Formats: sequence, structure tokens, C-alpha cells
Amino acid sequence: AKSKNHTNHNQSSKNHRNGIKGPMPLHLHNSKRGSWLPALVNARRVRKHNQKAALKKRRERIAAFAAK
Amino acid sequence: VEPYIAYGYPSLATVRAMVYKRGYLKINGQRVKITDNQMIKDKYNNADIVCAEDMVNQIYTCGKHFRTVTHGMWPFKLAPPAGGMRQKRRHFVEGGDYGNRDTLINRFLARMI
Amino acid sequence: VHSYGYKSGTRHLFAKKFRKHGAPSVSTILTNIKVGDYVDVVADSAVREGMPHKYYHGRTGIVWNVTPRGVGVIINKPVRTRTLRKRICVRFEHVRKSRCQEAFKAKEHQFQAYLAAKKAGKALPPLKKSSRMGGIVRPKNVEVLARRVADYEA
Amino acid sequence: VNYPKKKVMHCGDARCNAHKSFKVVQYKAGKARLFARGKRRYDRKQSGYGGQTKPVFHKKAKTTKKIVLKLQCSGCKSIRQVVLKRTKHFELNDKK
Amino acid sequence: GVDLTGISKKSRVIRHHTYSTNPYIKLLIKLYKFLAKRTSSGFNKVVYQRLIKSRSNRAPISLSRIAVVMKRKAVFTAKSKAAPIAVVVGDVLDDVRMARIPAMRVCALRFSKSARQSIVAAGGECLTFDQLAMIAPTGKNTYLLRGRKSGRESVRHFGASGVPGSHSKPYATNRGKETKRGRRTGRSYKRKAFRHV
RNA sequence: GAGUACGACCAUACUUGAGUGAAAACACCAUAUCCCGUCCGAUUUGUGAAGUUAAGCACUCACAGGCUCAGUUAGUACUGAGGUCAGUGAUGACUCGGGAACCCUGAGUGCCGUACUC
RNA sequence: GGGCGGCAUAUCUGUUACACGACAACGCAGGUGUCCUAAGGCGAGCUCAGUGGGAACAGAAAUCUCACGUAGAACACAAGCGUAAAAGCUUGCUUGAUUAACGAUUUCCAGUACGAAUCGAGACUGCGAAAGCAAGGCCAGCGAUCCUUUGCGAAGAAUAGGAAAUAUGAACAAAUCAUACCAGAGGUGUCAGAAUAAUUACCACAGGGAUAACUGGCUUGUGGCGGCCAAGCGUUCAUAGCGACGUCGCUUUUUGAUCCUUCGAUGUCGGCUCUUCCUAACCUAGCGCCGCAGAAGACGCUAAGGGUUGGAUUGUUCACC
RNA sequence: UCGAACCACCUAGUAGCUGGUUCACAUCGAAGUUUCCCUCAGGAUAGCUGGUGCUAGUAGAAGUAUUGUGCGGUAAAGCAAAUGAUUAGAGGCAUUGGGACCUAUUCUCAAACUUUAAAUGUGCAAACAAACCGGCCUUAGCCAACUGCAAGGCCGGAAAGAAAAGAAUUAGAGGCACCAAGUGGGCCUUCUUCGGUAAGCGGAGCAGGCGAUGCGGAAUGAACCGCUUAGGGAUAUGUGGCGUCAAAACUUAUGGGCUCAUUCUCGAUACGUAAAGGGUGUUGGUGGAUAUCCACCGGCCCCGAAAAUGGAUGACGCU
RNA sequence: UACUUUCUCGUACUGAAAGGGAGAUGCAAAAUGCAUCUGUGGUGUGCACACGUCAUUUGCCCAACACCG
Ligand SMILES: *O[C@H]1[C@H](O)[C@@H](N)[C@@H](O[C@H]2[C@H](O[C@@H]3O[C@H](CO)[C@@H](O[C@H]4O[C@@H](CN)[C@@H](O)[C@H](O)[C@H]4N)[C@H]3O)[C@@H](O)[C@H](N)C[C@@H]2N)O[C@@H]1CO
Ligand SMILES: NC[C@@H]1O[C@H](O[C@H]2[C@@H](O)[C@H](O[C@@H]3[C@@H](O)[C@H](N)C[C@H](N)[C@H]3O[C@H]3O[C@H](CO)[C@@H](O)[C@H](O)[C@H]3N)O[C@@H]2CO)[C@H](N)[C@@H](O)[C@@H]1O
Ligand SMILES: [Mg+2]
Ligand SMILES: [Mg+2]
Ligand SMILES: [Mg+2]
Repeated sequence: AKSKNHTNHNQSSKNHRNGIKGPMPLHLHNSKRGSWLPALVNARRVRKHNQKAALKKRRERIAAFAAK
Repeated sequence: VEPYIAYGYPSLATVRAMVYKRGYLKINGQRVKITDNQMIKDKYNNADIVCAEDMVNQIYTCGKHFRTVTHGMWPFKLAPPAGGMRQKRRHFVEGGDYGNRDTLINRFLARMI
Repeated sequence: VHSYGYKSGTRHLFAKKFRKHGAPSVSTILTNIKVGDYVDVVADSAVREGMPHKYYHGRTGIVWNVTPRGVGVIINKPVRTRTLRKRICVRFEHVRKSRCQEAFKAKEHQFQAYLAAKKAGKALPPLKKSSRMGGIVRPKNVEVLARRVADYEA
Repeated sequence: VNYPKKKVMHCGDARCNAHKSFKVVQYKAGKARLFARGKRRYDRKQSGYGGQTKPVFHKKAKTTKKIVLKLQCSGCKSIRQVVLKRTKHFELNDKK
Repeated sequence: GVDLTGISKKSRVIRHHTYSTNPYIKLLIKLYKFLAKRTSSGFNKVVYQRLIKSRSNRAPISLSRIAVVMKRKAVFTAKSKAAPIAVVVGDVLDDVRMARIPAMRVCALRFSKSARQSIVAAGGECLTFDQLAMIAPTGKNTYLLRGRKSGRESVRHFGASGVPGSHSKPYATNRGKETKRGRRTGRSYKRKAFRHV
């Protein structure tokens, strides 16, 4: 027949056995998808230059090793 | 946490009785009793804490290394007091035992060490 | 609360303070919000547009999104055994800039005030002595605390 | 709910790509043709002796249906279906 | 009498012995448990602890992967030094997709019959861990590698696959069976391919 | 020492009733051919420069109302922790901490910014 | 308990709810399945409710005029928020109530779907001098697969399927027809969605003290029995005997409420028989007190030792002679 | 054998329901809650739990504080401040009709009222992927423009690794993942609380418990008090005790008061299950008056105080 | 027991189907661009190891994660 409807009794004690796992830092999972798109397309233009600068810097770090 | 603890202000003899008779150290993650000052000097590696009088110095007069000395030791495990406790469940002002004793904690610990 | 709509139990919560009514002020429009800044979501009725939910009203988090009239802000919400990071998006009137890191940028710039007086000059403000030391007391006034008879007749 | 017999809208068809006049008819569903695939399946399942073999819904609760307006452009005669809310009486009239 | 509430939850699972029945892994565990305690080298610590590990946790490496990371270290090596001895605790497989490779010296727990051939045909050498305990007994001038554990089928099935964000694969023997409701937007919903965090 | 235009906080700036107001400016004021809009040149729009500080504005003054700020109320109400406390109970005190509100009383009654000007 | 009744079955505002959020009850107070071509969008102008002074017929109320008027009005609706050169009122033009590349998010939450909502980018626009505002009327007003059904994939190019022409009917080809992919619609109110009338006292099975009818328990509203206060009754007078209005309680011989124990069983009424207990004493033993002259008797105290019937009717406890 | 006979068969029909389920030790150890379900004796789902681990042993740590900076409308307060109630006197005199009206006050209130507003809470920050300081490269981001702004990098600098002011502490290895049980009837309690006359009643909130757990105490009691549990000793405690039962004051003091009660028999270990009222019983107090009166207040004791087996501070008893 | 051969799973996925079909770098901007073929697509964090320093600076970073291309 009738029983107990709703209770919040054990739950806060259950929630702290494996802890309240805290928030994760702001350098993990900082995806910019869904952000304002004119500034998202601009930043892609810049990262495609920063990658070929990184390809050129490492290639320039090798010729500064084969000569020394 | 006052209903669970009894605190107060220690004297110089309360510190040195607790460090000598019942003071142990956390060496290699283990609880080993203070036997010689070489074992203290091997523990702290501070060149200011080299003997058992250095630890009762930093505890009694706070100093730059109160934390490293007390986090150096294991929590002191005392006996129950001889002669008894008056009432565990009430404050020291109410006629019982918990709370602050404004240097009377020395005679209560002197029945335990 | 017998109904589980969006604004439920928000009677006193989405109200405005006494003699503080009106549309938002010009210094809220001019206050420019930048991505990566701590803001402080406080829902402003008299806007009634782009409000946060009632949970995000005392809360404060990091801006991750700035759109022409919107601010995204990452706010921690604990659910069961974890604190997941909710990325809500509000109108710009429902955020205040947060003074949470005010006391940390104060002692940071005090550490470029010092180190600009130690390496080059020598002039420093003196360190403050503790009031917990044992001094002597010169009594300029004494009373007697005694619980007079006439203290009961009130 | 009165609704105009004409409606100025976008047409999106590269002959238009511009706000043009549409005219409104209404959506009424076409006659369910025999020799539809699910009708041929149902006629094959019903033939025999088992009686009725698919459920037949009785407990109707909606007193009201959503309004779909078919919108034919004046430029290119191309219908565009839009939906309005549930109303009990709908009318198209130019009178205002 | 001690209030040790969350003290069993601080415990972890270490397993100092191996589950393997191979009598030649047990000889390397006889050798590298000796070297792990009797030497201050962190190599023999890691080589002993990775030798205990299970066959799933000793994922194999490919020969074209050894040939690329040894290249990117020999770029900034002074050419008076030779090259490290590549050591993997696991299997080296051949790579069809990389024909010519340098003369590298590789110590693995097992080689293929074809990964062994393409190493020694390039002027190289396949070693073994008793033979690595003699030349560099502490791991001086070595390059310790693992081999890839992502990209496995089992790792690609780990997840819910119908909560938003999850791109795991369903356990389905039929590929065209679970493709309709909850996986296309026309069939009442489609699970969101992206979710923040 | 003030004006005008744009202002930020948005009554310490409001409300009522008196008083005073250099210059210059604001402002009432004059007007209806064009621009324009009205039942109406009232508002509004245009075009003006005879008149007046009457009013707005500004400032000053009220045992003014309000507002603002301390103080009092008051360690009072209330409340976090405690008891094999007291009381038939209702409830109350104690112990370790935190600590109000109106009434009332005193004070004073806008403040800061840019450009141009007297 | 189940049945009837109802909806607490999907859902909205206030409160319960204990100053984040979350919180139950056939808990309290009301709503919801609709409504709108404007009651949407925008610009301009305006100020509302109400009161006060006034003006032919004209009064408390008709309309003109002036003053005061922080919203006391209004915003389709329940409620709460919010709002004054507006979010209200009037007017003017309008269709952003369309499309919106499978963008991201919030609420409910398993951090799933749905409903509702927010912040965007793209097309074409509306109003505006402009900045701007607008992809419904904020916030409740709604719905899977399968099936049916509609819209879009204009023709005209192409020495070739591409940067560009929707695709299939599997030996080919044309034209019909069916289908497929995309976006809707027709509906599941039991609202995450079976296609459903009774009866059984002729009854059955598996169970349940998770759950009713009998006792026991708790409670004691209700039913029995008192005290306290004293307006009144008693010719006079509060109390010889009574005692309204109040009030504090005892009792478990009533009944209600509950659901603790029992449904692999506690034999479920009343008589008849027989014994014992209790006292709140009808008779008997002593008494006090009277509005106690006697006689009868009212009230009370100590006392449960002893006694407490024969019948008519009714199955009766009861009732009634 | 009959509200559908008997026999064999299909058939070991099906059961979310009842009953049963066979060795030992060790290491860990719950749940009665969420969401959905023709769901409410059942499931699936998340949680709690075990096993396997993986990863660079203090890392991206915290059921706690402190300092800074936000959020709140409950307790209290108020009705002399709006709204909703609600008593009463004061006159304003023309503002009227058989207290309307107005102005200041007032008595008394509000779960669905509020100017104000706690305590307890709640968000964020407090220097090692980070902020800080001065160039450079890039961008079809923004602005009239860049020398400014926004973004992603690059180069160099500094770095109490966070001072002093009460200025934290940690039996503080951080971060991932796989696999899967049991449970999804709960119940009790301090406090807050709703329906009810009430209930060992029904329903919630925060925490702690029993369930699942003994042991030492309250004589007895799932839940109270103390304490939490390997197999044993010694010493010392806790809760509770010290007249006998029964260990301890062989009835302790070289402490103080109070109390007398004659048929369920004064009284006496919390939780824990008699009131209004009365007393010239005794013992203290307070305020008035002329050694005696008067009004009040407290402690213990008595009256109020009546049930069905003989009976219970646990028993005897104790004065 | 010993011995010997197509079929299946996998190395490539995607689309309803017709169908189509994944390297890096440099020059560079051609509706199939050209040339190289010892090579992590790039950035942040990241065992071991190599060279200095103090009582970790750096190089390469393996496995892995995050952000992108
Ligand atoms: O992979 C996840 C992990 O499963 C989950 N536990 C959690 O990690 C926590 C971490 O929790 C410990 O993880 C250990 C095992 O995963 C566990 O230790 C205990 O587990 C039991 C059985 N698994 C027992 O047998 C035993 O008591 C003990 N080993 C947890 O203590 C915490 O310690 C960290 N503080 C935080 C981690 N998040 O999350 C993982 C993420 O996927
Ligand atoms: N990008 C830097 C390099 O990344 C390498 O790893 C890269 C790849 O090797 C690696 O790709 C692996 C692939 O190896 C393996 N065979 C399958 C695996 N699923 C891939 O993983 C990656 O690819 C899928 C593509 O959707 C992504 O969804 C996934 O997030 C990502 N982990 O993930 C990285 C691709 O961005 C190494 N960690 C290392 O050499 C180096 O750090
Ligand atoms: Mg059909
Ligand atoms: Mg216990
Ligand atoms: Mg594959």
C-alpha cells in the first residue's frame, strides 16, 4: 500500500565517500567551439601561422646544431 | 570542536615530559620513538634542530620551525589521567572537563604523561 | 514548490531592492567584459531577457565567451559526487565584474613596490609589530565592575 | 485566428532571393492511397482469420490540430510549408 | 579506536609478482628485481615494474615508430656519441609502410620473425634483456619506449555511446542494425556529437 | 566666484513655503512667409530680438516632512555548539561563540568629470 | 485496507521550504490543453488609477478645463516578478510569428529525450534621422518509433559526373508507379506513448499481517466521572442542595482515529454456567452535615466483609413495563 | 472425481510470488535514494561497493579555518513605514447622512505582508601549464588611424615561491579507466517542521545512529549514556556507581542545610509516559506598618489523587 | 598423434543509394600545382636517458591527456 515517498537522508553521506570531486582546471577542456565565430575564425588564421613558425623554428634549430 | 577536546597553555615541563617520555617521530613513514639526538638530526635535516632540546625549544617558544617539528612528530598518545575525569560532558567552567584551561592543563596532563 | 518551471521560488530573489528600481545604468553598458575575466552573475530583473537561472545568482566564474550582447561564463555546479563546470550564457547586464582577486592583485603590486625599493634604493615602510606582545598598562581610568542593586530594576 | 491571404516572405530560390508575395491556401492531408508500401503490408496482414492485427486508436484527447499553411510564391510558384500553433478556429481573410 | 574513515580508499593495487606462466619472464624478473634494489638507476626501477605488468599493459611497438623517435633524438645528438639502445618491454612488430630504416640496436621482450629480419638487414641488432644487463647494466644511453594502447578495439568501445559527447562504438555484431533512432535527427533525436567537458 | 552643453554616481540631490540673484549665458518672450505638424503656432517646427528676471534655473533660509550618517535601544531580541541542566510540562537559565531591528537622539542637506565661456 | 469520490497520472505562480540550491503529504491558495494579422515587430507622441476646483440642459455618475497624482492603472489569462519622455496608451508604417549551414548552452536531469528558454553566426528584411530593436505575444499552453501524408531536389547547359546534374527498383533502356534521403503534419491527456465491459453468495490459485473485519496496544476527539472560579437558583442568602460563562483534569465498560502483532488460522454475538477482582457504595456496619421538628430523604466520609431476585416481549447488549 | 469426468500426453507448462540452496579462513564492505517504466511485492538507470588496474609518490588535494570580495529575506523587528487585518479615545466644522469623511495618535497581528535584518549558511580568489614586467612575429579581429585594443605564439626580465600584521592546518600520493555485485519495503533520535484533538500517527529538512554490532552502564529495553570490537596480561579511566544482594565510603569526612508521608503504603539513577487549585505543616525571602500584626514570593512536605490476578524506587530496607 | 589446402576476422572508412575513398615537408596558390622521401602535422603537460647546476636548469620526449590543424 502506502510507502515512503522521497528522502534525502543518506545522500549527502553517500556523496562524500568518493568525495565531491572538485572542478577541473581551466587549461583542460577549454574548447572554444560554440564561442563567438568572427573571433574564432580569426584565431584559426593565427594558429596556422604559429604552426609553420614552429616548423621553421625547429628546422632552424637543426642547422644551428649541424654547424656547431 | 570544544565538546571533544580539552586544551590549554603548556609549561616548559609539560613540553619536555611529552617529548622525552611519549614523543615519537615519523621516520620512513613509521612511528619510531626518540632514543638519541642522532635520530632527530637524521630526521629534520635542518641544522637548527639537532637534538631533543631543539624540539622542546621550537614547541615552547614558537620559532621559525614550529610546524616542521610538530609535523615531524607523531600525535602524542597519552594514558587516561590517573585519579579520573570530573565530567566529560560539560565545559570546565560548568564543573566538567572540556574547553580551555588558562594554564591548568598542566596538572591534567601531568596525570597522563 | 508545486511547479518546476524556470522562475519558481524566485519571488524575493528576482525582485529589486527598495527604492532601487529602474532600467540598468550607463556604467553597466560601458563596463567592458573580456574573455578570461572573473565576473559575478547577478540576475537583473527590469531586463527580463537573457537572465540566468535562479541557481546562478550568487555565483561567480570565468568568462569564456563574449558575443555582441552576451557573456558566457563557466560556473561550477556540484551534482552528486562531482563538480561539473556549467557554461551558461547571459545578457551583459546580468554580470558584474568580480572583485574576488582584488586582495591578490594588491599584494602582488606590493611585491613590485617592494623589490623596487630593495634592489635600487633603501626606503621601506616599517614592518608592523604585533599587538599580542606583553606590554605594561598605564591605567588612565579604573572602574569597579560589581553588579549594583539598581541593575535589576529594568 | 485570422491570417492574411497574402504574406511577404523570402522565397530563397535564386530566382527570388528576395521578399516576395506569397499566397496562402491551408494544408489538408491528401487521400491515403492504396498501393502505398505500408498499406499493401497492412492489407496482407489483415487477410485471413486473426481479426484485427494492428492497434486501432480510440482514446483521442486533442480537440485541436496544428495549423500548417502552404505558401506559394508569386514569382516562382513554389510552395513553402510553415506551422502555426494549435487553434480551434482558423480563418483566412483579407479583411482587417 | 582510531577514526580512520577514508583510509582504505587511499590504498592502491600494486601486485609485486607476475601472473605469467612463462619461465623466461620469471628469469628476467629474477634479474631485474635484483638490479632495481641494488642500483640507483631509475631505468631498472621502471624496467622491473613494467616487466611485472600484464600482456594487455605491455602493448607492442612498431618498428617504424622506433625509427622515428630515434631519428628525432639523433637530430640533437652530437654525432660523436653513437645512438641509444632502444629498449621496449614488449613486442616489436614489423612495419610494411617503412622500407628503409637505419642501423639501430633494439632490445625487446620478443621480436617478430620479420621485425627481426628488417632490423639486422639495415645493419642493426636485435638484443635481449639478459644481453642488455651486460652492456649498459644501469641503462646508460638507452631509450625506453612503450607502444600504443589507444586505437585498440576495446578502448574504442569503452563508453556509453548514446550520451552526448561520446563517440564510442556499440557492441553490435550487425553493423546496419543500430543506426536509426537516437542516431539520426529525423528519427526523433540524434545524440549530440559534442558536449563541453 | 559663477553659466552653458554632455555627464558619472542617482534624494546629503526630493517635497512644500519664503528670500536673493553682478556680468554673461540660459530662459520666458515676438512671430507665421517658407520647412513642418496640429481641433488649436498650445505643444511642435521655422523665423526672430522689442521686453522682463514675474516664472523656470541657481543660491540661501525653516525646533519643516523626507533622505543620509553615526549614536542609543542593547550585549536586549534572536541564534550556532553543549549538558544523565532546571522544570509535571509549557519553557527557562547556564556554558563556549556570533549578535539585530523600529522608536528615539545628534549631525548636515549633493558630490566628482570633460569641453566652452564670464 | 479496497471500493465509490477524487487527481496529488503531463504541467504553471504563491506558500509549506527552515535568508544558495534541492525538499514530502487525497498539505494550503489558485491556474493549464486555449487566445491574438494584432493582442506580433518598430518608430514617434502621450501618461495611468484616483481625487480636488470649476463649466447650459447635466444629478454621486455623460463630456470640457485646470491642478495634484512612484504607478495606488495597464500589460488576453492564475499568480509572482518587472515597467513611466515605458514594457502602459494612442498613432504611423509593417510582416523577424519566414529562413536560420545538424553552432553552443540552460532548466528538468541519467547531466537522456521532450516541452520551454538563452547567447550566436548566415540569408532576406521591417521600423527608425540614427544608435539600435525585431527571427512571436518573456517566463505554463504540449507529444517517440511504425504507418499515412505534404513540401523541397524549376528547365537550360555539360564529350562528360568533376567546383557543378538528388538517388534506386541490382540482365539492360524509355515512360508510368512505388521507394529512399531531408523538413513538417495527422497521436498517443495512463501525457518517455498496449488496441480493452461486467459478474461470481458456485467459485479457484500463488501469496500478503507490505493490508482490512474480532481481541490486545497507543491515543481519548467522542462517551462516561470530577475539581477550581462564582454570575445566578434557593422568600432572605453565592456554596443546605445546585451552579451558567470559563477552566484544569481523571477514566478506558463507548466510539472514532491508527496499522504495531497475528492471513502455512488466536474459532468473530448474546444467553447459560462458575469463580475471582475493582470502587466511582444500591442494601447492610459506624458516621459527619442539611433550607434535618418527627417520619421519609438530599449531600458527604471510613469501608468492597456480605448481599444484589422472579418474570412478559425481543436472538438481543440495551430498552420497556 | 463435476460451475466442465477419468486416463496418457504436450509437461520438468509458466510464476515480478512463497520455501530451500552443502567447506574453512583472510582482505575490503553497503542500500532502502535519483530518473524512467499499464510502474507502486518488479525492473532498467545513477549513486553507495568490490575486483582489476593504469599514470611522472605530494601533482588538478580538503564535509575545516583565516583574510579579501559576492549572494540571500528565515528568526527577530515593524504596523507610530506600503499592502491585509484590527480595537479605542482625541476634534477638524461644515465634509455629510439615519460614523461616515479628514488629520494626528493608539490596543493588537500576518505561512501565502514588509522599510530593516541576524546567527547558521553559500559562491569565488589567495604565485610553478599561472598571473607580473619590456621589445618582436602574425591576424580577410575592433577602431578614422596605430604607436591603442582583442587574440595566438616568440624573446628577455623579475620571482618575500609568497614578508610583516594572531596570518592556517592536514595519519594531505594527484589525475584517469575498465568490469561487476547487493540494494532500490527502511526505521529511531537532538533540532527545524506539516497535516491531526491526539497517537508507540502520517509526511518532510540538517546531521547522527540501528539496520549490519557486540562490549561497559541506565535492574529489564534494536535506537538512550559511555565506547566502538585480532588472541591474551598489567596499569589507568569513561558512563554509572560505593547499606545488603553486588566489586567499591568494613554505613567516609574531623561538610552545610532541608524533609515526617496512617492500607497500590513519603522519597529516590536523565531519555522515560498528572494538572488547575488549596494548607495556622515546616523552612527561608521581600515590602509595609505599631515585641505583635499586614500584603506577597520561594524550598521540601501534605491535600487535590478513583479500577478491575498478588506487586513492586529492581528487591530488602532506609528516616 | 604427425602432415596438407580456399573460407573467415583484421589491416579503411563513409553515404539512403548511385558512389567515392585518408602521409609529411618545401615552393606555392594551378576547378587532379610542382619538387623532395631518414620520417613524430603543430602547441601545453608528460617515465627513462644525455650534457650542466643545487641541496633541478635544458635537449629529446616514449605511453597518455588537453587544444588545434
Ligand atoms: O577511474 C576512476 C576510479 O575508478 C574512481 N575510484 C575515482 O578515482 C578517485 C580516487 O578513488 C580511488 O580509486 C581507487 C580505485 O579506482 C579507489 O580505491 C579504493 O577502491 C576500492 C575498490 N576499487 C577498494 O578496493 C579500496 O578501498 C581502494 N583501492 C578510490 O579510493 C580517489 O582516491 C582520488 N582522491 C580521486 C579519484 N578521482 O575516479 C577515477 C576517474 O575515472
Ligand atoms: N600531435 C603530437 C603527437 O601526437 C601523437 O598522437 C597522435 C596520433 O598518433 C594519435 O592518433 C591516434 C592513432 O594513433 C590511433 N591509431 C587511433 C587513435 N584513435 C588516434 O587518436 C586520436 O585520433 C582520433 C581521431 O578522431 C581522435 O578522436 C582522438 O581524440 C585522438 N586521440 O593522437 C594524436 C593525433 O593528434 C603522439 N601522442 C605523439 O607522437 C605526439 O605528441
Ligand atoms: Mg495510418
Ligand atoms: Mg553501539
Ligand atoms: Mg575497423
